[PDB]
Amino acid sequence: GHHHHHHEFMHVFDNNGIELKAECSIGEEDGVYGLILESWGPGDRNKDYNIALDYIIERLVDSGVSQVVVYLASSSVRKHMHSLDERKIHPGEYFTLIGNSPRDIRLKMCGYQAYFSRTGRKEIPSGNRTKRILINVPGIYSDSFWASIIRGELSELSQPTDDESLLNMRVSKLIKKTLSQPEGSRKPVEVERLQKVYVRDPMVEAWILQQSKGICENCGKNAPFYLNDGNPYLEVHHVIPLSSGGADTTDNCVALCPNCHRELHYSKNAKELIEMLYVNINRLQK
Amino acid sequence: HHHHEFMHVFDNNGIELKAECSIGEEDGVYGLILESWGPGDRNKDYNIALDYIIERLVDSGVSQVVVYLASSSVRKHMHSLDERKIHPGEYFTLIGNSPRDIRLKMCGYQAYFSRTGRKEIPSGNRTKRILINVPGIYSDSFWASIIRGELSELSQPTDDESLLNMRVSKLIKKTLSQPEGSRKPVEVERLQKVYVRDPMVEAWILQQSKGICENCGKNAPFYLNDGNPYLEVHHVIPLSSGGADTTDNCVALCPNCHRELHYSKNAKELIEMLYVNINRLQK
Ligand SMILES: [Zn+2]
Ligand SMILES: [Zn+2]
Ligand SMILES: [Zn+2]
Ligand SMILES: [Zn+2]
Repeated sequence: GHHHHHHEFMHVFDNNGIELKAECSIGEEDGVYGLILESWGPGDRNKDYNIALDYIIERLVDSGVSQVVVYLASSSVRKHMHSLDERKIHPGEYFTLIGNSPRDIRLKMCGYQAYFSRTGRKEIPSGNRTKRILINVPGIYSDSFWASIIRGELSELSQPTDDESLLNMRVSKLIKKTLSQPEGSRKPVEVERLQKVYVRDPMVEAWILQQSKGICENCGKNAPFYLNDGNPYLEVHHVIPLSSGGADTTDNCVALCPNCHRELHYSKNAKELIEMLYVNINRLQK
Repeated sequence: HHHHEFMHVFDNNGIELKAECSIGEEDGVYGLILESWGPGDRNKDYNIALDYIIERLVDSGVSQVVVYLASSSVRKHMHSLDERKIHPGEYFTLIGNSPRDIRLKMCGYQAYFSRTGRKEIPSGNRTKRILINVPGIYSDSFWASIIRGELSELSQPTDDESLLNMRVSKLIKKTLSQPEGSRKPVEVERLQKVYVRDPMVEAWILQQSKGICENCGKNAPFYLNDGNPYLEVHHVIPLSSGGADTTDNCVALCPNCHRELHYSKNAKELIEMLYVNINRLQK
C-alpha cells in the first residue's frame, strides 16, 4: 500500500526509546532492499544522522549481521549510475562490521560517501559524508527485521523463527559462544506463509546440464552423485540472479556441483570466481 | 480465414523427423495437417511420422478420427468435405495389433483418390496431404503433444520446483535444440508451509561437527566470511514427517552430502549408516 497515501518518514530511536532527528524508511529501490537513511540536510534537518547511523551499526552487529552492502541512494547517483556494482560505496562485495567499533565503521562508511559526486566517482574523498544511503543485508527481505533496528528492541539470539535468513544470521553469532546441549522442540510449530518464487524454464535448465556433460563448470570435477533415473546431479545457477532482475537464458546460466553453487553465493572470494567464469564460458554474457 | 502453427513430427527421443505438418484450421475443420511425401523425397519418413501420431492418439484416449484429403488440387476440384473424407463411415477407428498396420489401413483409403476426384481403381499415391480431425477437440496443446510427444508437456515452464525437477529429469534423455527462454521471468506469490526452527539446536550441531561432514570425511568446501566452516544442518526425520527439532534428529553435512540424502534413491540406505556411525541420534 504505497499509493494514494503520502508515506511519512520513520525516525531512528536512541537507546532510551526516544525519537532522533534522523529520517529513514524501509523499502525496495532499483532492485535492492533495505533501510534508507535520509541525508543530513541544509539547515540541520537530520541533525542526528551520524549518531543514528552509529546505533544502526551497533544493532546489526548485536543481531548477528557480520557483513552488509551499502549503496549510494541520492537521486543524482541513481540517475548517473545504473549498475549495482558501481553505486556501492565500498571496495569488495561485502562491507564487514566485525573488525571495529560502530563509530569506526561509521566514520569509514561516511568517508566512502565523499568519493562520490553527482556525475560519478571522484579522485579524492572531498565530498559530503552524510548523503542518502541504502543499507542491504544479503538474504534479508523482512520489514520486521529493519523495524527492530530502527526501534532498538532486538530479539534474543536463541529466539526460534520461521525466517531461514534470520536463523542463519543468529547461528553465525551463536557458533562463537559456548553452547550447552539445548533441549529443542519435540513438536515444532508449523506456519502458513507466502513466498515470491520465479517461474523457471525446464528447457534452459536441461540444455545447460547436457552441455556441461556432468562436470562442474567452476571446479573441474565431475558430479557427486546420480539420481534415481540415472542422470548426474548438478545445480543450474543464474550468474546474474533473478531476485536482482536477471534473465532466464542459457547465456547467464551455469551448471555447478552443490558445493560450488554454495561457494558463489556465500564465499569470501566469491567476486574472483564470478569474473573467472565470464572469461572461461564464452556463452556467458554480462 | 485460416490459422496454422507449423511443425515437424518428432520421435520419442525428440529428434525432428523429415515429416512437416501443422496444427491448422481449413474449411472449418481443425486438426493435424500432415504434408505429402513429395515428388523428390520431400518428407522422406511420412509413414514413420504417422505411426507415432496414431500411437500417441491411442495413448491419450482418442479411438476415433476423421481424415480428409487437404491437397490444393482436391480442394479445388472436390467441392464438399463429405467427398474429401477418405474413409467410408463417419469415423476411422484406431484399432489393430500395431500402429503400423492401422496406418496401412488409413493410407489404403488414400489410394482411392486422384488429384481431381474419387478413383474407381485404387491406383494412386498412399502418402498425401491430409487433415486428421478430432471433432470436439480444439486445443493446440493437445495436437502439439501428438506432434512432439511428451517433450511439449515437459517443456512448459512452472514455479513448482518439484514439477520442474520431474520435467528436467525427463528432458535430459531427449535431444534438445537451443531454448532461448525468457529474459524477464514472472514472479509468483505462492503459499508455503514452513516450520519455526531453534537456532540453538542448529548452532550446537555445527559446533560439534568441527567443520567435517558426518557421512563423508571431508572438510567444509570453503571458509565462510568471518572464518566459519561452511556446513548445512539437515533433519534426518523431516519436520513434515513429525521429526523433532532436536540434536538427536540433526546432522551436519556438506552441500553434496545434503543433496545426496534428499534426491538419491540410495539415500534410504545412506540414512541407515548415520544411525550406526552417529550414536547421538534417536528414532
Ligand atoms: Zn543460483
Ligand atoms: Zn564443483
Ligand atoms: Zn535437509
Ligand atoms: Zn560431505
